[PDB]
Amino acid sequence: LHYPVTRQGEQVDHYFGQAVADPYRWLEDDRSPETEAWVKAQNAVTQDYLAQIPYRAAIKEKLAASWNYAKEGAPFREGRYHYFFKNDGLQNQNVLWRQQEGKPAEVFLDPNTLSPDGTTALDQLSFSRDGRILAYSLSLAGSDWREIHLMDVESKQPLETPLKDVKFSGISWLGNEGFFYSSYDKPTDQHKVYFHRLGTAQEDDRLVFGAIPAQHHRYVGATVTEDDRFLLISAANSTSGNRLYVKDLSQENAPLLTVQGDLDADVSLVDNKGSTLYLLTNRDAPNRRLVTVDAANPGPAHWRDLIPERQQVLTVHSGSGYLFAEYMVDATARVEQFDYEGKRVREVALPGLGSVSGFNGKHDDPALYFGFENYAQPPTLYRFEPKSGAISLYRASAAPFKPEDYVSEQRFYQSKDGTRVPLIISYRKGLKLDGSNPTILYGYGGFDVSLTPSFSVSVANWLDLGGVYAVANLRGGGEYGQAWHLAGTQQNKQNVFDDFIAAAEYLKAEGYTRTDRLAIRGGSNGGLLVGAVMTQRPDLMRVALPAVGVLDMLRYHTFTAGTGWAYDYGTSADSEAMFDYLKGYSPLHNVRPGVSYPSTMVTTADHNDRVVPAHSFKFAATLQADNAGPHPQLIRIETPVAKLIEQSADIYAFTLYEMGYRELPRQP
Amino acid sequence: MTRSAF
Amino acid sequence: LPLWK
Repeated sequence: LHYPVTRQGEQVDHYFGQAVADPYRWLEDDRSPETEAWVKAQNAVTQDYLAQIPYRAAIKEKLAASWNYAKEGAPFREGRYHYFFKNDGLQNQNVLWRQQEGKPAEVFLDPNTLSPDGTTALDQLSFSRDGRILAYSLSLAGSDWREIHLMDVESKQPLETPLKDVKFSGISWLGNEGFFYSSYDKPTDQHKVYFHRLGTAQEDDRLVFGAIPAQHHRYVGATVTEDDRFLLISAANSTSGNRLYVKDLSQENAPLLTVQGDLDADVSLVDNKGSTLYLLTNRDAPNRRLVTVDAANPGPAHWRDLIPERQQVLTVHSGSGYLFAEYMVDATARVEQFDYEGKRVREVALPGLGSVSGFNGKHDDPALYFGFENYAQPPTLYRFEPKSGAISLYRASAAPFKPEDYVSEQRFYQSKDGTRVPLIISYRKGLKLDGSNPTILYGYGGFDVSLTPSFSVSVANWLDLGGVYAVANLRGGGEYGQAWHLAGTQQNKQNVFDDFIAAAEYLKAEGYTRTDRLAIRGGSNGGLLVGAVMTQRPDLMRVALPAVGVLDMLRYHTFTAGTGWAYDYGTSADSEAMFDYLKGYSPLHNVRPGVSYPSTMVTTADHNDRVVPAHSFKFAATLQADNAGPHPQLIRIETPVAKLIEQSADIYAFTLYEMGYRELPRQP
Repeated sequence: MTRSAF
Repeated sequence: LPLWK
């Protein structure tokens, strides 16, 4: 294996009187002739190395064959039909089907064919209270503009001419009379709420909110409660904070009452019961709380906590006369069922530890549906009986992976300083803890980002090859509260790396794998994680896979988009202490001559605004110049799902090959 | 206020 | 406050 020559320049930088050489400074220009030629030469060496891997084509074949599969959503009743979305696996847009009990299912609305070349997309969908009329918004191209169409659902023909010039709008019906929507014009950065009455022309739509000076806002929204009693109007100027107003529709010409008159917090309607409003908000509660207040005097001073804020971020769903609080605890789903009076009915017995969605329904739905998935289980739909709490399988995934063939377990290990850290491990059933299993340990560790379980075909293929997939919930993440995040920032960043090293040691100590059967992986802040751990403990793993990483911690902030990461990392310009700390772990600056590094495959696109290739380019150049051991230090520069399949195949093939496998660990 | 606005 | 997020 002969690496392309990478010339070293003479650039030398200085920080607080300290000199730091940057011989690959020229690689920071990803569009210069010399860099683009380097990229081409590196890719040639990498492709040549990968070409010798015997089973690379077989891995790619299985990935491609299992990548696409049919999907179906939960059914919902509107009028005399149950509607549900489906996707055959290749369709660009989901297709809406419907079925009347006692009859066969039929296609109801196929967005793909709304325009030859399928450039017309289905956005909002909203049926009248009786389900006889459907109002839905469509978008053309990558346009923010919308048209609201009105269809008679039985004949499937247009009821009226579509509403035009709609933008950033919801569609909320008031019974079967008409619906509220938002628009900037009549019917200029002044968003307004309008009411369209069925049987009338758009030009006659009543202006509801937003015209007088005190109501001028860039974004407004309107929602009518399911019982048609209240109109809630939200108004905002940006993504942070919104005012909220309520109007009692059961009263003749009721004025708007102020639920929240400032933009200091987010607050939104969950539902009402009688004159009681149920609101989800982050006002004085960053993790959110569910509150109630009487609609006749709805100001924040009167809000009463129904579900007080907790350490975990709250998501609320309502259905069948119950409220459901969803949280991710130790990074996995927990759902609690409450009645509208605040009594906790039960903790819902979810199918296992994973991620969920759903529990959304109408007041009178006899059952609710929820989706569940994790590293070893494809998205599956379950039916939930609200009264009994009974759960049953509604639709198994069409993905070519049977959940019963896999195992997912959560363990907790201790980091160097005693901190207990969560670790989710997945594999094919029948695995033995004899320390021989090829394992990929994945982590991120930063920016309050939580690593929660999610199914991916690529990971599932790894498990079928006989691999173990482990994900550590390191400090710096969002799995707990602010202290957990902060414990992995600025001058505490080392904790993240120590947490990851401890996960690798735990996997070995527990018999899942061993040093020559272990690979570590991560992207972006996760790439930094890999770069840092492989430079501090190059002997801990056999393979290192840093993707799109931030690897030059001394100059990351001077690059495009780097300024936004300053809160988590700090910059070499902050102070001598911050500079010394950053230089202490910066991967680029900690690669050393004579050291034997693990087999490495650095990955990145040839051009990137978020995380510039410069990081990966300079890091790969330095590994190639400094590594003295037998392992290859390669870089794969990306120049559709086709590319994703090729990327995953190269990584798994490279990983197994570097571990010495002549054949797959297990025949999939 | 969001978690982000620490 | 404290271990809160």
